[PDB]
Amino acid sequence: ETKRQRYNKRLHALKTERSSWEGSWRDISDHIQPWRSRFCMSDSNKGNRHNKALVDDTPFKASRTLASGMMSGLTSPARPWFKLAIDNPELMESAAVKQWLYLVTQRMQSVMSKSNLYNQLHQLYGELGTFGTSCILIVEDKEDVIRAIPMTVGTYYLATSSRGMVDTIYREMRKTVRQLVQEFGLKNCSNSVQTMYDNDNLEAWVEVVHLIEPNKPYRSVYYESGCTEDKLLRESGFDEFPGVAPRWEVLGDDVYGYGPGHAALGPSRSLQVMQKKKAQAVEKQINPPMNVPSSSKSKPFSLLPGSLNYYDAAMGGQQMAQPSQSVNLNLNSIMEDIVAHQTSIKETFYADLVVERLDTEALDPMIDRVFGIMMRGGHLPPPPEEIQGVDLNVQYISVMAQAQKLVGIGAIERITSFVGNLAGADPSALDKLNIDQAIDQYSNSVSAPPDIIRTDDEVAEIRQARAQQQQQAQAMEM
Repeated sequence: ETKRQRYNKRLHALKTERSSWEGSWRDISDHIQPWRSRFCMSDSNKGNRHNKALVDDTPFKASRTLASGMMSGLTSPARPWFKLAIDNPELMESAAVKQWLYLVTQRMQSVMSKSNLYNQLHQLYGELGTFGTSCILIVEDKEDVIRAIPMTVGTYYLATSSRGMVDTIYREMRKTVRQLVQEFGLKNCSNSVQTMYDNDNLEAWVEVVHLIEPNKPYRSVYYESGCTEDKLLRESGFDEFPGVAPRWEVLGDDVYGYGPGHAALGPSRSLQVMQKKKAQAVEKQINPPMNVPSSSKSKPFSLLPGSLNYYDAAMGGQQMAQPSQSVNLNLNSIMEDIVAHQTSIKETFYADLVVERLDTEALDPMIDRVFGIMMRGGHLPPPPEEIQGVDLNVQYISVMAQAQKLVGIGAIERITSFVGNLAGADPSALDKLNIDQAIDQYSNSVSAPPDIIRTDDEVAEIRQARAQQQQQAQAMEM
């Protein structure tokens, strides 16, 4: 058996496993976000996607608001959203290590700034809030160090490792011949793609399956499903898992997780039906059917505004048109339930205002993936020899491992005030200050550049010079 047969078998297994979620995903797309999921393959780039079941788009606005709020809260494009750490404090106490950490912080942040990673973080958050499971890929690039590969729900398949993390990724992408020759090279393509290229059929589509699995620890494989030739497209290897696969909530030992879209699917459908019914009722109200009586001699253009009709006064019948049906409807009752359902849908998506979960799967391997790439491209200056290839740890200033730094400041401020307050009653109270050390504690907390804080040698030298400067003149005064 060749590798291609193994890949196809695993793809089929993943497909028959994922078959059970597609109905719910399609319902979510139809009734919450009908521009996201694209299970249909040939639909690629066929832009019709008419709003099919969403008369009232309140769930759509709610999901979008949730995505924007999560972006702003956690990884807002206002620059600071993370700080980098290493798992030994004594090395951190060295000025060189601190300066290198700040340098790698600046380089990381600038590089991710130049990249389009924030766009795909936006898309990831939106689709994760909507469908409950989303993923993006990060790969090296020339015009930019880190590039972000986006995929929408339905076009990719997932599997989880024994650790519970997502480790296997399959996806189907439709690419044109020109893209194939651009990214793989002509000589790696099959006979069909080659002969289409020589015929200058650049824009013709072709199915290609892209797959990431653990073994480099992770191997990448591309191949053309349509061209049954056993030759591969491209195989490579990854050191850290490139996939960013956050799941709102997982029941357990599952590969996809239900999200707020699942909870709001039902109420969305109920609200759509209620809106349709109310619209029908109002149409009945404002354009009722007309029962024009006989003996009115009503020519077709007799009910036109401004027209004057002349009727016999002898016939005492009701010479005046009347509505066809008696409707004494009240909109207050139905509108109450409509507003209640709207509010429930908004509160389902936190529109009035798991979040920490994105730290460990939506940010932890994203930073780890971008970590080695820039290092592979030497985008970071070499680290001090106190550390050797250490897989560095991340602190998320937005919400993670951040408050105690501020809390430590509060403890320091009260302690410094304590020594400060009795400084006005006893100078000897300042003896217990450890000033030379008090700067280090506050520094590590406020997240300031380490070049602000002078090293131990620098302080000693100036103090040594100061004492020598004072002693020399005082000795002559002696």
